[PDB]
Amino acid sequence: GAPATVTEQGEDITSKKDRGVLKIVKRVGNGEETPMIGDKVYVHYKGKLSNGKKFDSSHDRNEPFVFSLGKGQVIKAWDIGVATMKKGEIAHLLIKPEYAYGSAGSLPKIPSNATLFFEIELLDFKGE
Ligand SMILES: COc1cc2cc(OC)c1OCCn1cc(nn1)CCCOC(=O)[C@@H]1CCCCN1C(=O)[C@H]2C1CCCCC1
Repeated sequence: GAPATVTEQGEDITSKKDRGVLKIVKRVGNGEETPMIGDKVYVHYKGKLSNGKKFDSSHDRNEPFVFSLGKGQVIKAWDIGVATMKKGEIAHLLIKPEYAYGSAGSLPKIPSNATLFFEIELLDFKGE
């Protein structure tokens, strides 16, 4: 499935090159600009435990998910991964627990040492 393909073909986008955040561009976006720390970002996404076992979607609320990049308002993997994306891009991320919820997890929703998968569409980003 999509997670296993990311394992297979995904680029390591971590500074430490620890495969903690793996990325595949599924649909190439447009323009050269990728967002800066502080930018307001708008995405659609689907997320799940690599298991399959909890599934979450912005499309379940039929409205974009909005956050400020690089303030830890989202897990580390999003701050890293969304920063790499161009407007219109769809990316798959596969994320080791160190870049998500860690040994602690976020119980009961997310267990200890969970790997996460996301499909993210970067809709827009604007200056703060
Ligand atoms: C850990 O608590 C949640 C995680 C996720 C979804 C949750 O509810 C929809 C959720 O409940 C609390 C409410 N909340 C928080 C956030 N969004 N909603 C953004 C910040 C924390 O989330 C994140 O940083 C990441 C990236 C941005 C989208 C949400 N997300 C998640 O981790 C989802 C996970 C994804 C894996 C399957 C379960 C939900």
